[PDB]
Amino acid sequence: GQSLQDPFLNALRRERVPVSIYLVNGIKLQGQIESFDQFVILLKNTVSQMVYKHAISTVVPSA
Amino acid sequence: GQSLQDPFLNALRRERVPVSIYLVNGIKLQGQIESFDQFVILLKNTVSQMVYKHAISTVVPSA
Amino acid sequence: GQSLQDPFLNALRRERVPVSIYLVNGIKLQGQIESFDQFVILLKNTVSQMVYKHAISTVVPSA
Amino acid sequence: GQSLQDPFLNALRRERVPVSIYLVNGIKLQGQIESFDQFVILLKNTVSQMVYKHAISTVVPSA
Amino acid sequence: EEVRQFRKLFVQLAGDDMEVSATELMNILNKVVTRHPDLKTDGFGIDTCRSMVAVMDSDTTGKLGFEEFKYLWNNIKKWQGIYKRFDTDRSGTIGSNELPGAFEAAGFHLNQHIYSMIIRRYSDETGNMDFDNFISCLVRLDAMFRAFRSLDKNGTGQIQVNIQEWLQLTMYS
Amino acid sequence: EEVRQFRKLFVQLAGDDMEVSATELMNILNKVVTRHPDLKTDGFGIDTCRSMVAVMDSDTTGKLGFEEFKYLWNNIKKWQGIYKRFDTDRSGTIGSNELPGAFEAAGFHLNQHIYSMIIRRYSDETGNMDFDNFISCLVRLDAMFRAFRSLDKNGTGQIQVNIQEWLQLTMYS
Amino acid sequence: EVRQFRKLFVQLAGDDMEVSATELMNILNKVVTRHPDLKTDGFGIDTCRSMVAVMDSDTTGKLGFEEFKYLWNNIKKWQGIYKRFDTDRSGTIGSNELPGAFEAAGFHLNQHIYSMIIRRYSDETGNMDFDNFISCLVRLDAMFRAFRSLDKNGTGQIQVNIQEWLQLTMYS
Amino acid sequence: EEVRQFRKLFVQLAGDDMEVSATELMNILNKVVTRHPDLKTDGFGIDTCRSMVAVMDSDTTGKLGFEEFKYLWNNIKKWQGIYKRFDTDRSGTIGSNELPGAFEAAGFHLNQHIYSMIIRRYSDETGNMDFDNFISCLVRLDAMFRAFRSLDKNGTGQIQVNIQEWLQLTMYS
Ligand SMILES: Nc1nc2[nH]cnc2c(=O)[nH]1
Ligand SMILES: Nc1nc2[nH]cnc2c(=O)[nH]1
Ligand SMILES: Nc1nc2[nH]cnc2c(=O)[nH]1
Ligand SMILES: Nc1nc2[nH]cnc2c(=O)[nH]1
Ligand SMILES: [Ca+2]
Ligand SMILES: [Ca+2]
Ligand SMILES: [Ca+2]
Ligand SMILES: [Ca+2]
Ligand SMILES: [Ca+2]
Ligand SMILES: [Ca+2]
Ligand SMILES: [Ca+2]
Ligand SMILES: [Ca+2]
Ligand SMILES: [Ca+2]
Ligand SMILES: [Ca+2]
Ligand SMILES: [Ca+2]
Ligand SMILES: [Ca+2]
Ligand SMILES: [Ca+2]
Ligand SMILES: [Ca+2]
Ligand SMILES: [Ca+2]
Ligand SMILES: [Ca+2]
Ligand SMILES: [Ca+2]
Ligand SMILES: [Ca+2]
Ligand SMILES: [Ca+2]
Ligand SMILES: [Ca+2]
Repeated sequence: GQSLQDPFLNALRRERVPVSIYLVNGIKLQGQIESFDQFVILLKNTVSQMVYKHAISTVVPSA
Repeated sequence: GQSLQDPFLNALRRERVPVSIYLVNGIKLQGQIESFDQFVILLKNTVSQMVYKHAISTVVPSA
Repeated sequence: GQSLQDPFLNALRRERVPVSIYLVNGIKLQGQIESFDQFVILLKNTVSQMVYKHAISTVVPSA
Repeated sequence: GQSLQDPFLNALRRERVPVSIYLVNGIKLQGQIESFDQFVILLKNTVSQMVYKHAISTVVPSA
Repeated sequence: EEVRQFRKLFVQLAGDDMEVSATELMNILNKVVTRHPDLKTDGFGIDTCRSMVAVMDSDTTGKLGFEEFKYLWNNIKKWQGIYKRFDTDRSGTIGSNELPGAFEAAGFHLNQHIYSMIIRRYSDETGNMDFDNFISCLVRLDAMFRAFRSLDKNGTGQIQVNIQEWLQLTMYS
Repeated sequence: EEVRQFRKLFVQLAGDDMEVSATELMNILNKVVTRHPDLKTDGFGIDTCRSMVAVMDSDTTGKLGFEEFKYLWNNIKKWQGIYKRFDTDRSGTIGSNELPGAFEAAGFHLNQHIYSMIIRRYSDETGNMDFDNFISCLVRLDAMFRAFRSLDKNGTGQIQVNIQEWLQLTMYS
Repeated sequence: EVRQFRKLFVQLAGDDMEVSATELMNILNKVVTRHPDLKTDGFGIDTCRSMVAVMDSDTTGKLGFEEFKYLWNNIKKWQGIYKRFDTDRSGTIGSNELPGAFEAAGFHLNQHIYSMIIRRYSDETGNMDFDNFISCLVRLDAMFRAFRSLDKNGTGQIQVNIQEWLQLTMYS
Repeated sequence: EEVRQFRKLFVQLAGDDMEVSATELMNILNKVVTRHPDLKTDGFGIDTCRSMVAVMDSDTTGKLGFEEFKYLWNNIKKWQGIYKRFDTDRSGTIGSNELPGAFEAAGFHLNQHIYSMIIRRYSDETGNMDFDNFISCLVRLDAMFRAFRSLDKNGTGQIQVNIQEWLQLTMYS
């Protein structure tokens, strides 16, 4: 039902807000949410890379 | 649902684009997507190795 | 010192060649040799900092 | 006192033997001994770099 | 063959040295722009042209060889087409309301804070950008994205530079 | 407290909106340069002046308030004095043989490869730089050193930036 | 058929009982004249020194029996592929034909690598003759085997110093 | 500038496509070498010339533009001078006893085991290297040192490559 992930990611995607994605190993990826499904986020910076949600700790908006 | 992973990995496979696969411990594997299912990616470099998706953080190509 | 250190550091200083200074803990400092004595190197990047020779592993130019 | 290190380094230098120099933090440098004095070794690979003896653990040749 | 006609234009433009200088670029761009009276411009000036040569000069000869000029020229033709299509009010200029669509069509997905910074630094008091300013903005934006990509090897969205790389990427431009 | 006279000059130059635009800076620089026939120049153009305002615009108003203008003005008067002193052949231009002395006097101790890149980007086919190009080069060089200093907090000689910080620091003119 | 191979080897190798670059060139130029299907300006000495160098794993400067057998068996297999993937019967391998031929040889390469091979081995029409094709595959095979042996943890990345680098790039 | 001689030579060599192919390089090298019968040589062959073009072809056009040709031509002139000077027995060839001195003069200070590997691959059964073999060896050795230096940024004497960078740096020609 009241999934909070989809609205949150869609708002980042539509307004092209830069995000930091911290992985469970503490590494920081930065770019824009191009796309996402139940299991992955397509993150676009200079390449388009696939990030598994199971490897993410946090999505932090820049603004 | 699982609707973004297959297109993404199949495009890497078909065009034989080299990918970097970063594991949750930060280690980098490089080669070609030979194939994949719900749980694993067969990565080909000089051997053909089985990589568990649950141990992957990111799959970054070279476009 | 009395053979190789002074000529080496003076040549960096005179031609204003950028150097990497690696510390014994593996940290990399980059700038130009402003000056040096028996015990320290004054490194200039944006500030002028004093680097103890006892804490340096390597001085590596770019030419 | 340096009655064993000078002959050892001079033989590496004259025959242009590739050496590995391990630093006290475990990092490995490889090249040729260009030169050395009481306090430093000039190591040549593609750049010419100054390595402080106080930051060296071992000099391992391919002799 | 259409690539053969393009090499003929390059060789004519480049003259005695086999390279296109800032002044040769300025002269050919001011000629092309006058045959398109739909493109409002106070002209390409020498300093804008030195900058365009500088960011395209990947082998540091100070001038554009064939491959540097082809990349620039094909970008300018594509961006000319975008300028006309996204000039929805037919002002001959790109307004603040039009710039996001034009840059998106050029392949730059930027956030409003960056569009505001661009309009501040390239547009006039009415927030309108003329054709030389638009081309100059895109040449630099394209070069700065390419410079960032080449330094972002692990693809993390962050790069590390020392002062010499910083001066090369900020002054050479 | 003879800085009240300077503040009065600023308020006169700024007019109504109490800030100095790119156009107001261009007009006052072109006025000053005509009183010095010692300074060879094709004039300060709008693009060079928008660039100088942009790198000096610390509060992002798009124009120069008092402290931004004072810093820029004091730099321009000091660099004017250096230009004349290091113009040893009295050409009214700074030649490649004269540029290293002039930049050293301005407090920029750069290596030959950076001087060579500056001459390639700011000087003409004879390696001569006119006054507006010399001032524009130093305004940018000074700003790029200050931007690097402010991001190098641990003083390591290396800066880490994402694409938004990169575009903010590089998208100039 | 190992019997036939040892007879040929002894005859080809002569006194020093190894195959030099010159002996390899002479036997390859003899074989290729019996196949007017194979367009070639001939195997030259520099291509043959290169083939001996990448196959000379014991560093004698010439090919002993096992080095020659490995090379010879590769050449026979690749000759068969050359003819089969020459679809327009030009006697040469065109840019459109090269991917299929290399795939059949067991090299699954991306188009950017095919483009650089055609740039370096093919003529101004993007056609590769027989000596160029054999020379390309002997090197490609050797460079894959060298990479495999240095990629012990199977990460797709190897580390080399300047001596290993010069051994792998110059002795070729 | 008196680099007009170079430009004249390049334009005459390059013909219609205004770039120097492997075939055009082979033809000019075979012409130059016949003027010097003290350079023993069986000739520059097409495969050696494709290899020299490949390592010098920085912009991947498959042929040598002006700047790529100048770099190669200047190296060949310098190495021709070294060949004659280090041919101490006047054989017209560089013997195993001569090769260390010649390579040292070219700027390559290598150990005996590498000199032996070069002799094994580029010299004849008497350990003598003819002129085309010497130039071909130096063009490759120079390129392989430059490739290694550009990947060894921390200067540790060790390089890391994936299979595509490896194939790019090793497949020649
Ligand atoms: N893109 C990317 N993903 C990672 N996952 C872990 N480390 C990295 C890294 O350096 N880059
Ligand atoms: N040259 C060099 N010296 C070091 N000291 C510690 N780390 C390094 C390194 O990566 N390179
Ligand atoms: N010989 C040698 N010395 C070292 N010093 C630190 N690490 C090493 C190592 O692996 N080998
Ligand atoms: N193939 C491979 N998988 C790993 N997983 C963690 N480390 C490694 C490694 O070195 N190689
Ligand atoms: Ca020109
Ligand atoms: Ca150029
Ligand atoms: Ca409009
Ligand atoms: Ca304009
Ligand atoms: Ca990065
Ligand atoms: Ca005003
Ligand atoms: Ca302001
Ligand atoms: Ca002067
Ligand atoms: Ca000017
Ligand atoms: Ca820092
Ligand atoms: Ca034999
Ligand atoms: Ca052998
Ligand atoms: Ca064919
Ligand atoms: Ca051939
Ligand atoms: Ca590995
Ligand atoms: Ca030609
Ligand atoms: Ca080229
Ligand atoms: Ca001799
Ligand atoms: Ca020869
Ligand atoms: Ca390294």
